[PDB]
Amino acid sequence: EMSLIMLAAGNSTRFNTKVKKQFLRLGNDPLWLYATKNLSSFYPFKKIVVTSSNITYMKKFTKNYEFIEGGDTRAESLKKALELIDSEFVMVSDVARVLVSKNLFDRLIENLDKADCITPALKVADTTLFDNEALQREKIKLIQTPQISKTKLLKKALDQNLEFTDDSTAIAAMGGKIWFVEGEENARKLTFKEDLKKLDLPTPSFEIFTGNGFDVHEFGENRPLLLAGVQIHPTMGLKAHSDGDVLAHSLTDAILGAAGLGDIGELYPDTDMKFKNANSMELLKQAYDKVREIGFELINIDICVMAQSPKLKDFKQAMQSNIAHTLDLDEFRINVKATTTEKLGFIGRKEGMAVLSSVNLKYFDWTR
Amino acid sequence: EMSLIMLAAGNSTRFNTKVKKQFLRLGNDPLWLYATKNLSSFYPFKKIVVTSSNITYMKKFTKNYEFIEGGDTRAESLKKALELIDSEFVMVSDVARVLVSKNLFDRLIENLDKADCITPALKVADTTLFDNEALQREKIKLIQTPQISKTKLLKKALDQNLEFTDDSTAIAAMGGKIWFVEGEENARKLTFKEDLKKLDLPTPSFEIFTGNGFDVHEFGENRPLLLAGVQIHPTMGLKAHSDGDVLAHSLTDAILGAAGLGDIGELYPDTDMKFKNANSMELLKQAYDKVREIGFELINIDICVMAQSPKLKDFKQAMQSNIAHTLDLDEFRINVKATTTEKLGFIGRKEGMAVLSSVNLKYFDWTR
Amino acid sequence: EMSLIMLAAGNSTRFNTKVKKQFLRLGNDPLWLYATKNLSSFYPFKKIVVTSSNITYMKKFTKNYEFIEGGDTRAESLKKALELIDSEFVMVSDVARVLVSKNLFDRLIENLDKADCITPALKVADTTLFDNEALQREKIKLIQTPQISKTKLLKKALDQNLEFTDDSTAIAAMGGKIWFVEGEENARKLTFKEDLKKLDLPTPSFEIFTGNGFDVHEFGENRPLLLAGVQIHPTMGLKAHSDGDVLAHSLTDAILGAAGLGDIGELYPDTDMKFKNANSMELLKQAYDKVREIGFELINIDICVMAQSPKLKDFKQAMQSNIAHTLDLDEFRINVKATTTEKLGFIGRKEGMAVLSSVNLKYFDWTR
Amino acid sequence: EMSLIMLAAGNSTRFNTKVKKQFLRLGNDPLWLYATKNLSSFYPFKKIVVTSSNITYMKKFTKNYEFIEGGDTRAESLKKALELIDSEFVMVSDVARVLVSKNLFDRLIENLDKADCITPALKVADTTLFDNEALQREKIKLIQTPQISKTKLLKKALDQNLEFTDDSTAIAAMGGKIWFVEGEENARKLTFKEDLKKLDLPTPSFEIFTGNGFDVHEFGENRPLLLAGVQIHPTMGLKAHSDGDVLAHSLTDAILGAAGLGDIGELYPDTDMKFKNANSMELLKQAYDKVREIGFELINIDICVMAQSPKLKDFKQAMQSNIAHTLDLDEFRINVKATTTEKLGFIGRKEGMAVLSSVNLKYFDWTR
Ligand SMILES: Nc1ccn([C@@H]2O[C@H](COP(=O)(O)O)[C@@H](O)[C@H]2O)c(=O)n1
Ligand SMILES: Nc1ccn([C@@H]2O[C@H](COP(=O)(O)O)[C@@H](O)[C@H]2O)c(=O)n1
Ligand SMILES: Nc1ccn([C@@H]2O[C@H](COP(=O)(O)O)[C@@H](O)[C@H]2O)c(=O)n1
Ligand SMILES: Nc1ccn([C@@H]2O[C@H](COP(=O)(O)O)[C@@H](O)[C@H]2O)c(=O)n1
Ligand SMILES: Nc1ccn([C@@H]2O[C@H](COP(=O)(O)O)[C@@H](O)[C@H]2O)c(=O)n1
Ligand SMILES: Nc1ccn([C@@H]2O[C@H](COP(=O)(O)O)[C@@H](O)[C@H]2O)c(=O)n1
Ligand SMILES: Nc1ccn([C@@H]2O[C@H](COP(=O)(O)O)[C@@H](O)[C@H]2O)c(=O)n1
Ligand SMILES: Nc1ccn([C@@H]2O[C@H](COP(=O)(O)O)[C@@H](O)[C@H]2O)c(=O)n1
Ligand SMILES: CC(C)=CCC/C(C)=C/COP(=O)(O)OP(=O)(O)O
Ligand SMILES: [Zn+2]
Ligand SMILES: [Zn+2]
Ligand SMILES: [Zn+2]
Ligand SMILES: [Zn+2]
Repeated sequence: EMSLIMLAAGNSTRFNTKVKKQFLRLGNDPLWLYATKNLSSFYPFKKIVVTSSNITYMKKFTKNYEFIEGGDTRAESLKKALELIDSEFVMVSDVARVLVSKNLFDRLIENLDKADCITPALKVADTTLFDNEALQREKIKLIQTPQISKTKLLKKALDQNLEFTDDSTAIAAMGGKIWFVEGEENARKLTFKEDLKKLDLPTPSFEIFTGNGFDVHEFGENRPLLLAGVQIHPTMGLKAHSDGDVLAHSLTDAILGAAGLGDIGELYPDTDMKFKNANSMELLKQAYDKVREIGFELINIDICVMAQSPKLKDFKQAMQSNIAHTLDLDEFRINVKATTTEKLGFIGRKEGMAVLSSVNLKYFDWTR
Repeated sequence: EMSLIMLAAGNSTRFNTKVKKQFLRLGNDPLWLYATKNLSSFYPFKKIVVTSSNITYMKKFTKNYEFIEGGDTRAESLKKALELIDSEFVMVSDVARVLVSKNLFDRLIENLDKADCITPALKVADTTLFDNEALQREKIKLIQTPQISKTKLLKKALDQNLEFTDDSTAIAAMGGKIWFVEGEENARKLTFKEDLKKLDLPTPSFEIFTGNGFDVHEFGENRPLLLAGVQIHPTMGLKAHSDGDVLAHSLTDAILGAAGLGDIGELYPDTDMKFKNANSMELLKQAYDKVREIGFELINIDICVMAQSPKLKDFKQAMQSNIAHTLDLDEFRINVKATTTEKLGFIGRKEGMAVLSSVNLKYFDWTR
Repeated sequence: EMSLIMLAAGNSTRFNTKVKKQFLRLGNDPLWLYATKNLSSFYPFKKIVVTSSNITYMKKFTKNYEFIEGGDTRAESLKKALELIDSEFVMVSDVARVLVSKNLFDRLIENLDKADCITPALKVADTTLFDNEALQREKIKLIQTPQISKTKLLKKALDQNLEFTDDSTAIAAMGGKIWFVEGEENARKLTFKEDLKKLDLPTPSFEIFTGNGFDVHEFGENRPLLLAGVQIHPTMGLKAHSDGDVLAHSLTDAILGAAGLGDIGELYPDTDMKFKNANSMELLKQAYDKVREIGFELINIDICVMAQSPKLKDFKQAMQSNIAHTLDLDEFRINVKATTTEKLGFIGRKEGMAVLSSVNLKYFDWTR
Repeated sequence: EMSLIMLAAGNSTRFNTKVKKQFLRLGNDPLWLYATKNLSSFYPFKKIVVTSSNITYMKKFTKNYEFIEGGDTRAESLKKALELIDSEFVMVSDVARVLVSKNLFDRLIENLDKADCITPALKVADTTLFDNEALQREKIKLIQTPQISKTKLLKKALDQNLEFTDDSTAIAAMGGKIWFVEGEENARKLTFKEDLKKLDLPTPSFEIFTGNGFDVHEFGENRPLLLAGVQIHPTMGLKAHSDGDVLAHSLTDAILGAAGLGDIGELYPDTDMKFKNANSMELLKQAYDKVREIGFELINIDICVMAQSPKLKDFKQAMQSNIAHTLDLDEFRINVKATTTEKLGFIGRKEGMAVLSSVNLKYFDWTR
């Protein structure tokens, strides 16, 4: 009997960009789940645990695994996770190590009894420099994952010290015995931008996601009217909680809703007002930065500004242009339309204005 | 002179799932039309007739063929269809037999005069058991399609008896003579889930379909407020015709509209009220079940609830969660936003509430 | 030192259809930019100039190149463009010549000094007929592109005469010396429909574009009510500026907005009224004709007609059918829903009606 | 009723190298037969005639076609060939035009009655120069093949004049009417080295051919002993008919025998002695030049020199080296062994010496 831990928590700008690597799309599945799915196919684990910096989101993708909140470091994470494990044995692995082959798994498990922790390793044939200083290459081992370990010893191995980079050194530094099985190129750890092209990773699925956004604001506030952060009119201002950009909030909602990241108020509520100031376009940027973190990319934006006045004709290239700049996309993907309601309803009576945004999101093309 | 009948009517849960197999997408075309297109390329038929359990829908896909309503059985269907045929000869084929090669067609037609009905057949080299009891394998024939038959004889062959599974046995059981041309693996009949991977079928096109949905309901009804079938508030009910779920009807429309299946009222009208009760979420399920039958699958849902009150914040994970369950999709594909209209208009005055749904549908990935 | 001119202006129905060929999608990039990108990768040009019949649109795709308005002919265009060039040398090329290989470029530039203009050429081994009359095939040269020319001489070569088809004959007809480097099949000029399948062109990207459309019209005009150009009711007309088709204008906006071509008023404004008459469905056709010109194609239309009356039930197949005909798409891609607002708001009070359109556009599949 | 002529005669160093292009291997078949096979699949021709500069060789490849000896020119060839044709119609084609598609054939034959000769043609979109001088490109036609012609008129069309490059101009120059069907890129004429990579030609089959060679010469001739044209010994000469190189003749036979080109005496007989002089290595070169002409290339040579004396040890790198140079191959492909017969038999008694050559030939890799 043996359980599995997938360590998928933390986050750092090594690989990273604006997009977390556990959230890269390989097929329909995000990396973290792709990896967990792959390992989980190999063996009936008594329990599967996944460490996370994003439990609530992660959870919306499956019901199969127990999720435990990550720690400050890999070991910290792993300790926390082990406390949920009662099987005699445990197999721990990095999600970043996506394409671990069944072959290698069989090699690990066929040596289950020889020592206290079992590990893939590879030799090094190149001149190795530790700090611009030569090292005897034959004595080097590159250590991979998964690693199978006796639960009881691993829990104890991490009672005090939490600086260990892998299970093997942890078990080792407590007197335990280590068994080195030959590793493989498929077990590489996705750490740098450059690594992506070095792995036979499935390119992301072609699904496109839609989002809508609707927002209303009351007229009659003596300040400038800002839409997509372009100044439309010096006094015909909107009675808002921020700088009053109905366009920008409408669009924000649409971008969020497409990513299943709620709506604008779940992020930037009217109750707390460090948002009193609020440059809405910046709030929009930040909204998109969240969508980008979970592996999404805007295809296009279509906006429809419902307002009886003022005539937004002259300002429409300026609005499209500013969105493009803020959200960092080519100008052609942005389109701002406008319409009166022919004097009908609150919009037509001039009580306020509304904006209707429409968006499509694709999964980030990580093939550069 | 020779006409063509494509038998594409009926329906049964042999292959089936929630999706009719004539509606599977192979390229841009649904199976039934893909198959009819393929056969129709091979020969200038005087008339092409397609039997259907879905004329009105089927018709929206071409203007080339005459459609006749199907019968209770294959023969029943075929009789009905022959009554539209005046050419001396007729070629009948199952749509389910998609990839019939030009080669085999040439073999059929090059033997047009030798007998009364001409048919593909294959021998069997395996031990064959009729009812767990061995049968002399050499005496067996697996009969395929198309089959060319002399119209006059086929019409007569089906005057009384309608139990016949293919044209050959029908012509045969009336004294007529049958000619067996060698069949092929491409002429296989798509009957079971498992068959799909046994055929070199073109994978479905990557087109995504959009849908919008808008619905309004009046406030002031002393009962609970249900949205996506989650109870929001015990008394602030909506004045509806059913349980009053504006969300669920708005979403229903969007799912229907994306599939070109009309709107909610074309299915579930306010006139007839066996819908007086009406659990709207179940009506939604049923709506989706129609969309699924014609080869579609939801990518994502984005909903925007326009309501001045109550504050739906606390209930948004519960709404998303319930939709996911009802429509049987992963939770991450559902997003429910909400907005007041800042006291403006009927929504803002609290007269009623509106919901705006946005959806994308992809063609069903039948590669499992 | 050497600058680059990409000639991408003009337009004619040689290749053409309803779609301009510089706007065909090869990867994410339109042809003109794909081609300019390819050449621009080969050498650090001091200045890159692109000639255009569409500057404003073209500009929304990059910030890298200087765009100058095209002339009536290729030479006219080229003269205009040279006036922006101060480098000693210039390389001119047709955008239509998309896949020009690095190899051939190296051949051009490695012969930079031998003469006044350097050009790819190919021999002809077939019987050649000039006007059904045989010509000595060995004496023929098919002239390609790019061509490198000494700026000063090319400017002068086009001072008077502007009938020249390529740089070489222009330089030649002024006494200058021409150097013929062997051309290639990749440097072919995309001129006819048939040429597409003769080039290894990257198929278009799979991105889908969304568009929304909203339009309102006031009731109480004694004439017929036209929606999608189907007559709904003989007297319950809308107070419009044209024939009053709210559906058709709503849809027009959506189709435009998806293509980033603004909104309906940017095309067909209420100020000028040669649109007084206005058959809106024809205006819609024309709108789509613009979207088609820039490489887009409708996947589907979903429309939601907000109107308290009249009951549009009986007319919904007729509306879908008429749109299909006007926009020239299969009937199944069109869906018209309708909803009252349960007597609430201006719509529900019967003051006017609104329509909400939703659309998805894909890039034109030029593989036929 | 219609017959086919494949013109495969003549030869020139346009494409050519050391290898005739009708003899290039595409699959197992040489080009000429590959092409004839392709056209012959398309239609039951009453008679198939192939013109040849190599009847006797050509004949060893099939029994299906009538072969007639070629003329000095293409027309000369074609006249000669027509005299074997009695069908009303004839289709003539260049073998060099290998991959003519069924599609295009159907286009030719579906216009069989409209005029006197029917021909594929393509337009030209490039600037065309006739003798460095511009020509109105729209008036140009590139003429392809096949061409269908009325036999009677074609025979007459070539009664006097034989300078015509294709059937169309010949029929035309006699008043007959010409019909131009659109041609294709697959109908290109393989004329230049460079053309090969422009056609989707099947790469040659992987068959290897073996050859053996045995030759004996009597000792006791007061001159130098030459083997592979290296001087072995100043006086121990062989009593030959030429310079006496037993090695070189043995190897010649082996190279010929592998190519089914007979033996050395069929080329260079002892009766005629302009071979009295005879530098055998040059005769060997020439032998290989024949093998090269019919599409073959040496993989390796293994030679075994049976001689009781002299000891050839010191001269074996020099022999291998000289063969390599003569036959123009890398040195590693040549190996010369030697053996006495331990004083037994004529060899061992020193009456003469024998040489046994072994060779493998592959088909020329025309992919450069
Ligand atoms: N605090 C941390 C740090 C890393 N990890 C995971 O451990 C694996 C290996 O860690 P590093 O990539 O940081 O070396 C990664 O897949 C990462 O997601 C974790 O679960 N908790
Ligand atoms: N009925 C409503 C209206 C608004 N809200 C929330 O309040 C936020 C701010 O709403 P307004 O912009 O309409 O003031 C929204 O983003 C939404 O999260 C809600 O939860 N229920
Ligand atoms: N009542 C029926 C039953 C079957 N059929 C068609 O006949 C073909 C063969 O029938 P079975 O698959 O039911 O044997 C199928 O393509 C099916 O669509 C029909 O047109 N009408
Ligand atoms: N103007 C209208 C309004 C509604 N309807 C139909 O009536 C149905 C119910 O509409 P309400 O939900 O607006 O009462 C809709 O689904 C639509 O089919 C219509 O056909 N014409
Ligand atoms: N007036 C014109 C005509 C053609 N051109 C460009 O010159 C190139 C070659 O011209 P033609 O295709 O018209 O021969 C094309 O890529 C076309 O876009 C231009 O830039 N201005
Ligand atoms: N506030 C507004 C309202 C309308 N417009 C423009 O006026 C045009 C006609 O608007 P109506 O249909 O609302 O009269 C729209 O297409 C839009 O270009 C605008 O520029 N600013
Ligand atoms: N004397 C000749 C010259 C050419 N030909 C054939 O005619 C075809 C076209 O001729 P050219 O390639 O010489 O133009 C070639 O396939 C060539 O083999 C012939 O059969 N007799
Ligand atoms: N004429 C000869 C005969 C033999 N030899 C060499 O002497 C070796 C032994 O030859 P026997 O086996 O014929 O005695 C051969 O392998 C060959 O290298 C030679 O170099 N010249
Ligand atoms: C698709 C969408 C969101 C359409 C909005 C159009 C609409 C129903 C306006 C209501 O009018 P109103 O509330 O301003 O009328 P009044 O305030 O006079 O009652
Ligand atoms: Zn707001
Ligand atoms: Zn409702
Ligand atoms: Zn309008
Ligand atoms: Zn000899």
